[PDB]
Amino acid sequence: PDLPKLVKLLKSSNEEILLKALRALAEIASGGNEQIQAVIDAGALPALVQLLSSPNEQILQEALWALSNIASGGNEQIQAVIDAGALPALVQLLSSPNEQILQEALWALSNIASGGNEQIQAVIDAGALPALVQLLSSPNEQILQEALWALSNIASGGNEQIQAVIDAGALPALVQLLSSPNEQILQEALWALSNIASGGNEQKQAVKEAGALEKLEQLQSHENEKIQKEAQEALEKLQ
Repeated sequence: PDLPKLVKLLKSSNEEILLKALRALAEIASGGNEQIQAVIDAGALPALVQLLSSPNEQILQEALWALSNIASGGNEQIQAVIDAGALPALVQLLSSPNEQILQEALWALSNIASGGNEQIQAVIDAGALPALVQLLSSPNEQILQEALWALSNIASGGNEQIQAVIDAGALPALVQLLSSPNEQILQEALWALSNIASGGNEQKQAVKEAGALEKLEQLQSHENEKIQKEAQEALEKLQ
């Protein structure tokens, strides 16, 4: 196969040869879950990461594309990326001026964040809990959206898991963002809270402290039918 032979370029200096072998891994990365595993062993996980710290936008834009695909693999596959050193790197991209870089960089993070329990706990320990919370209060809606993926994903498991998001300070963050004239956010925010308020007596009470108690009550009389149902079902859970 041309898996390793293609990776060698990533290390090479020749730009023409590097770039040419910077998109390939991508097209192949998104060739199916089973294919995602082939890329890992191939030795592209680290190679791509190294590109994260590159000036050339064309290079980064690609590095994130290929990395994102692999990040959208299976539970085990995703772990491979976490055990490569792309965690303390991809996150750094979040704090970038370029819109494209931050855009793709976020996608890769969201894809990974959407892992299993053990996988999620790994992200929390890394220290990306608060770092994401701050993003919630950003002007660029594009970044704000993806920012919800991670948070939500993190609170998509056992009660304890959901706690990691509460301790960070998502309770209030969601309560504020909830008050937005945007429909994309009005739903996203809810998707998170609703998930956090789906635990036990300890998890529920934690939500009451937030403030959604109102945002959920007001939604009861919303235009959208689906949103009206989710709000009602979510409210009853609190009571």
